[PDB]
Amino acid sequence: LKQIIMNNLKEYKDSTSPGKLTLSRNFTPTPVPKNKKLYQTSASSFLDTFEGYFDQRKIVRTNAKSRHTMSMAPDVTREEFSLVSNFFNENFQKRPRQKLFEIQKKMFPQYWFELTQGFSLLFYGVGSKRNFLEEFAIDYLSPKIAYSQLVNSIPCLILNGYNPSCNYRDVFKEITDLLVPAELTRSETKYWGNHVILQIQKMIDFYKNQPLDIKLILVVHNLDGPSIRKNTFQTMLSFLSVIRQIAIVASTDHIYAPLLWDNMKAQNYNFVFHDISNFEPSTVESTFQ
Amino acid sequence: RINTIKLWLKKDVKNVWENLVQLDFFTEKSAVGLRDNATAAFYASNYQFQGTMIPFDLRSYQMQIILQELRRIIPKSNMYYSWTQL
Amino acid sequence: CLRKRIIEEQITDCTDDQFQNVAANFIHLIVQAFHSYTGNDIFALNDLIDFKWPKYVSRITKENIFEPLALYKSAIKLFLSTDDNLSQTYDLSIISKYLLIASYICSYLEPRYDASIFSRKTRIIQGRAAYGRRKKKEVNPRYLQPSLFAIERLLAIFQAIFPIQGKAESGSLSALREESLMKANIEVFQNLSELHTLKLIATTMNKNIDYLSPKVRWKVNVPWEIIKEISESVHFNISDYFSDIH
Amino acid sequence: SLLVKKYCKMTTEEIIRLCNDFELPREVAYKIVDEYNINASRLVCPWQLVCGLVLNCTFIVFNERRRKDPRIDHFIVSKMCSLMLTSKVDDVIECVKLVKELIIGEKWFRDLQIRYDDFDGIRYDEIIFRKLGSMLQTTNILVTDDQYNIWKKRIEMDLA
Amino acid sequence: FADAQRSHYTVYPSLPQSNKNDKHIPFVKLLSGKESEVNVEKRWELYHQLHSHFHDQVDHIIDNIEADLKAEISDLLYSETTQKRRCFNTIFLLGSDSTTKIELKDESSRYNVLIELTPKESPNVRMMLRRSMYKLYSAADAEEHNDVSYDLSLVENFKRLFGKDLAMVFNFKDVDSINFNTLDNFIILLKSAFKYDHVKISLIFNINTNLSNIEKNLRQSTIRLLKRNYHKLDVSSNKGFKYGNQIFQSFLDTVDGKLNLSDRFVEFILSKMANNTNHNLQLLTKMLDYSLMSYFFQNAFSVFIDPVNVDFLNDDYLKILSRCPTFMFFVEGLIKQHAPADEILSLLTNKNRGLEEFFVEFLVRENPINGHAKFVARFLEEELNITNFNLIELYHNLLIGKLDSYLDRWSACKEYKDRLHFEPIDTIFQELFTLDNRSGLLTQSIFPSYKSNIEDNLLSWEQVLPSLDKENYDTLSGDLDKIMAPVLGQLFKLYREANMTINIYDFYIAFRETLPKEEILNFIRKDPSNTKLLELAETPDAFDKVALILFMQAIFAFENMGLIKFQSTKSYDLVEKCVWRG
Repeated sequence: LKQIIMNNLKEYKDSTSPGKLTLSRNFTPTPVPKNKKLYQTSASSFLDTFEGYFDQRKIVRTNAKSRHTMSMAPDVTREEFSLVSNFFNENFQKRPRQKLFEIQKKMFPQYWFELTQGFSLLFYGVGSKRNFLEEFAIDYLSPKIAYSQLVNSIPCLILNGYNPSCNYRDVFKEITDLLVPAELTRSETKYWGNHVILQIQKMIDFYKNQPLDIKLILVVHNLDGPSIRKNTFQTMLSFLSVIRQIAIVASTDHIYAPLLWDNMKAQNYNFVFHDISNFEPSTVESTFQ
Repeated sequence: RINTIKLWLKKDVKNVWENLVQLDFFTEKSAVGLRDNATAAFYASNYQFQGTMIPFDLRSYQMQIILQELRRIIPKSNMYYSWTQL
Repeated sequence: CLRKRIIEEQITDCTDDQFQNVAANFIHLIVQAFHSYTGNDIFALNDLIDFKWPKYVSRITKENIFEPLALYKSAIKLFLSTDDNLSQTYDLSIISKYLLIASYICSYLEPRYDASIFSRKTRIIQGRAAYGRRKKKEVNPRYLQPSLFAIERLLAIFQAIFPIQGKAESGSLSALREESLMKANIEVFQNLSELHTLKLIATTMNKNIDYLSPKVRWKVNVPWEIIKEISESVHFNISDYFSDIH
Repeated sequence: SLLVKKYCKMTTEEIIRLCNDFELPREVAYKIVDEYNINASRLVCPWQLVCGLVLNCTFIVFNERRRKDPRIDHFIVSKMCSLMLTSKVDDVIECVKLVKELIIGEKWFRDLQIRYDDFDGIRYDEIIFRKLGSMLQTTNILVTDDQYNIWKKRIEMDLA
Repeated sequence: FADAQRSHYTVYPSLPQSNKNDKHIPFVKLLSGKESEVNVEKRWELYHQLHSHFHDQVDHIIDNIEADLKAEISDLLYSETTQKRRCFNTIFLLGSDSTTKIELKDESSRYNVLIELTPKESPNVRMMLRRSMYKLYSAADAEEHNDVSYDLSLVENFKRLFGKDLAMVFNFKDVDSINFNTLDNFIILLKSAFKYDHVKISLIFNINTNLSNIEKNLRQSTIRLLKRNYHKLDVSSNKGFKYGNQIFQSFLDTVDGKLNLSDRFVEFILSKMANNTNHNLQLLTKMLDYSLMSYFFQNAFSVFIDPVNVDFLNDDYLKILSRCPTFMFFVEGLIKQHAPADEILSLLTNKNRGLEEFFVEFLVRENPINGHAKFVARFLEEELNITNFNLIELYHNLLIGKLDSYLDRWSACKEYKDRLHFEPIDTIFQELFTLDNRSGLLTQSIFPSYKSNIEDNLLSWEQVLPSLDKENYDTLSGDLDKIMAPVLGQLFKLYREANMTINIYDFYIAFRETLPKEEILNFIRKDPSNTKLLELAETPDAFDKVALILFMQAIFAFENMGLIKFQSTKSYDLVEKCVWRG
């Protein structure tokens, strides 16, 4: 209606008289508040902008230094601290959390459909992100894919990255135990060349023309955990996810996590940035720090 | 103060700066030249230097001879003699 | 090349004596020009001769051999400028070009002497700005080893200096929700991560490097010329920020 | 204009009048007055804050009629551009967005938001699926069935 | 052990008996069940067929450009005749994403083995020297059937060991991320084997930034000889649009005459095309696949592009397609054009036969815009003979109507720009067969504003909070959620409004003054579960201590999110901020 509708707007623009537009039909006008008393006449300028940063970042006086400490307040054993924290986490927002969790369910078909084409999956946002994937994977993916492939359910392992002892050689050992790939000759391990990387480079070519199906899924939690965020492990997973037979569902929590990866890694690792925020307490994660 | 004089650009000084440093007139601030034994020479090639990684022209250097030494050493009849005293 | 030019010119007036004489005087010119450059070395002179001989031979002629001073005047250009390396300088994206521009500023400018020139908002609530640099500096920190900084500084300054995009129309709703200013997307993160492997942004040199840490300081490894070449090519101007202090 | 003027003064009934020219309720006017008398100490021009407050009250309470008639947007903006005697309006746009930034996190503002269900002009139950990453999100390029049912009558009588 | 205490451990999944359901595919019955499972099967099969069909050209083109670059590199790497015989051929891949593999021609009377070095295996000189020697020996030994140490003597002793001369090719994989003094030492060492008159070698730098960027980072001693004989290549996945245009045109042809694109989508893709030059086609194909996935997930009319299913044109589909606004425009235009109303009653829903007849009549159309783009590309390639030109840009200009203004950039087709100007006007039923990101999902799942979207929720916490009012009593927090904001939002607000440095005790009390006392105590009363908590709450300062509890756990959580760099070790009594909103 491009040519006519503009004429309609132009003609109808000049018609209505500004005076007689009654915004509300049945309103009673605002009177004068009686008392003057109730109207008692009791930091920086910018809060969220680079000028806000500038304003908040300036100099302060030393004698204006309130040298106060938490010992100027009760300090009691951590047992009841955790008790009350868990009480609040189990009784303060339980009903809304359950309802929003149920609302966040109908996207499982979308998740599975995307996984079908071989796209590695993302999960960022606020709150614990463990009580979502552990029930997503087991209760949706393996049975549905097992039935669609036509047999046994597709097996899976879990990778707790937040572990300060999370290494990669044991992970590759488990990969060898489960998938059972072929070993390497002596003419390719070039002068102490790392075994796992070359083995995976052989495996990707071995699977380059195998039936386009699924055989296993590996899950990760807190990908940016202390001993898991290291370049070796990250490179291993980034070269890993070219497999069609397997794909990864990933959880993330850090604000600057997105700078940890390289453009090549993103090209080979192909997350799809789904946002899922829940405002959860992460009680069980409060065990390492 | 006044056959003419020509100054040489940064590109021209680039080539000759290494000729200076390779003739044992300058050094690096926290330098250590030649390790005595095998283990030290081995660790030398394993761990690299800030001077190695930072660019050419901003690594801290050091001097061998001092102004007054050069002043009493050089032939004082040079046109640059008037410019050998701080 | 001798025989090449002797028949490219097609002049039947020559002899080995005169060939040797012309080569001898050309070498006399070479040494008289570049002795100050090197002095008493042979290897570099031979390399330079191999590089620049053909251009001189391409200019010699009958009149130039009869009177070699004009021949030297016609080939004086290589003597005056070696220029022995190799319009454009890059085939990169725009944010890669424009963000490296910011970093040079964020390590050669004082953190406090920038709020005067790097602000464009109109004040609303009460507050005073600073007086800037009351005292001129006489060292021109171009000559100095650069400083350290956190990345949020780069974010802020890049947001400030970013070219204009998100064209508006001043309509009833055009600018009501456009928010015409680049924000912290993912592409800048990725192209910045690329730069470290490009070794143009330098961090504290570390085996077992960790891009993610509260305590990491950052820096750059580029001279003034690297940054200058970008400015006029992209039609950006920052020389005025540095040309006034010293 | 009304914003270039510096260090102006105001009273209860002046801004009550300015808010009552729209016929808005009294609770909103009282809330604006409380905001003013609490945070009118570090000001430069109270016209900006009061104008922003009343405009963002109108947009939140009048979402229904604005939705059913996209003409209102221009009429309201013209009325509040003529009442403050200005021809330029980007300053009014700032007077809206800055107050939105400032007043973004107060519980009474929360109560107003849940009451009049604007949440940026779109419903909660739709925006959650709009932003969560689904394709079932109901972008209403199509039209509702009752619209067609009531439109049929217009051409039912086309013979005349 | 508890479940998640360990790391990299495994758990086996169990299975139910079976479901005997052919509906074991993600696609779902749209229209509140007014779809048919047979139609779902049709959509599934058609999507897979078309996806594989397009992937056929995906593989063809990815192999084609790879073969093109292999042929070019081999052409420019061999037969480059030197005359001094004391210099090696150096090649420069200006900006190549350095992970492709190159071939090696035999050229009998010469044995050839490639050399590849990575930063990991290049800490010092001798190590990578041994790598190269081991490679050369183990490659040239088995090919013809005693041991010699790994050194530069072996290469010059190759003749009197194997009988054949050798030519080497070197490929520094990641040229930029290696130690430059080690590189200089290595090159100086290798220039010491040009005194045997029986060997040739060649070096290739797979550069990523530029030549002038690093040619002065390394000492000019090495650079002098490197100016002798070089080669330069412009390297990228999107070279001259020679294949991006092909991908766009093949995608147009595979689904030609069924779908079109708006100006917004085309401009969005044009903008994101130049944000990463090295990888440009992979991402556009990725997001196009995502777009088709979403389209075939959400469009119930996917089954009406194959003519076979025209027989299943149902009444519900007729109803929903009748609501098309451009169809409404057509109806009203005809109403105004003709006072009599016989054809509209003949064709309109009042008799659905005419409606479906019209549906097929305007479905068989060609959507001439796509064909116009196709033969406009044909015109360009046949008369202007241009390959350095996007087709997506021309699509955008045609959609805008500025196609004449954009071809004016070239100005060689001016004598025919008028006839080639496709008057861009909307088509009927444009809303169900087209694609554009008015939904606001592509930027939400491909290029999100990460911390912007994070902080939006952190600050609002109503875009996700269930806004419910009736079921309060059953929930323990029924009387509390309505009146209290959650910890995180209030902490974020105070944290942002605070200054650069923030104390702990005064800041905690400032936060604490935003809490209710009797109401939170009532919330605690509601739960008789924790007797320890009952005894804790029986005292007044219990409110202060629970506020401290939540404060502590919340700030602990914030710490690992990157918001704070906990300052003043040995004191732990004040902090600093690093993350800003917006």
